[PDB]
Amino acid sequence: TYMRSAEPSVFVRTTAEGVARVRKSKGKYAYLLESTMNEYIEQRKPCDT
Amino acid sequence: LFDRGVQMLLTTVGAFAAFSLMTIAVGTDYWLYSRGVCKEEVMTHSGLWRTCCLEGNFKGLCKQIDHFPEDADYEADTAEYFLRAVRASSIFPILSVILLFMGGLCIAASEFYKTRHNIILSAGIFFVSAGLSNIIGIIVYISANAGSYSYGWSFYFGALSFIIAEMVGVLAVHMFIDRHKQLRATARA
Repeated sequence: TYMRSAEPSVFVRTTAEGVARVRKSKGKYAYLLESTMNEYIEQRKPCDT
Repeated sequence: LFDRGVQMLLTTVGAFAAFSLMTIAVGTDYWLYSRGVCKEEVMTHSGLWRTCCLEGNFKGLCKQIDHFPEDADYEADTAEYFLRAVRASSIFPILSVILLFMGGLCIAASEFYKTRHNIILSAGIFFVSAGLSNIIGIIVYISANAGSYSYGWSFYFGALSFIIAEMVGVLAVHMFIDRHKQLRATARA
């Protein structure tokens, strides 16, 4: 129910903008993505997740 | 340390020098030398309100200090907000300026109505409080810095204005001891 009450909407239309909000939050936003994709970015650039 | 006229003159000239140095320090935008932007990262000289470029493509175009930056400032705790408020408003440098001016007025006005024996003690307390306010302001500014750099001359202008104020405050209260000491000497005889 929190994402229902999460104003502004935490949902992301595309998977690129989902990580984009993460790198612009500096630890203030968490992203729920596939585990296989998650292991990519944590080693991909900019190596901050 | 000897006589009274010179010691009066020394205290007054020290108070005026401290006031002038500290007023210059507050009003000068040369406090910090660090790499930054005046609109890519480049050498910048900062103060409390504006920070311009050095060795840049344009020279001398400062902006207002980003005390509360936009675009996801991330906020912070109440203590960090308090510290940012003190650094932005510069309440302690200005408070010290006011106390130094008040003490200078008190010592200047002491030549009128010599009988009132608490005006000099008031000036000494004002100068000592101004020195303490200088300490607090310097500390808060350096803490806000840490949140290759070197400090500008105006920061050292305000650093010596604390030393002068305490050395003036030390003398000013010392005058209160001796001039009250004369009261006992003339009462005994």
